[PDB]
Amino acid sequence: DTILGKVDVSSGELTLTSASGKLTDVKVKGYVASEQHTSATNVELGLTR
Amino acid sequence: AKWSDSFDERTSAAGFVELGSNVVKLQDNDTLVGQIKYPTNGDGEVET
Repeated sequence: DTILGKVDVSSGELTLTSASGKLTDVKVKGYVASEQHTSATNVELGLTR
Repeated sequence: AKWSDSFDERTSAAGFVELGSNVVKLQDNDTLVGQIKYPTNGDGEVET
């Protein structure tokens, strides 16, 4: 057993472990919030004959 | 909290930093969290 404990700021994006850890690597599943309209998907049409 | 690179700021020695209102208390679901700015050098506020 080994407990993992972290804290991160959602604004500044600083992840940081704070409770324990004797490990080597961590894989995460974060994203980037579409609240501030930075990027999105465009659906511009197409046609051929 | 006494780090190795600490300063007491009550006596002029490397001692315990009294957490003045930046105390880490029990948050929700029974955990502590908090960043604290302790003075390292005596009269040089380098603030590790």
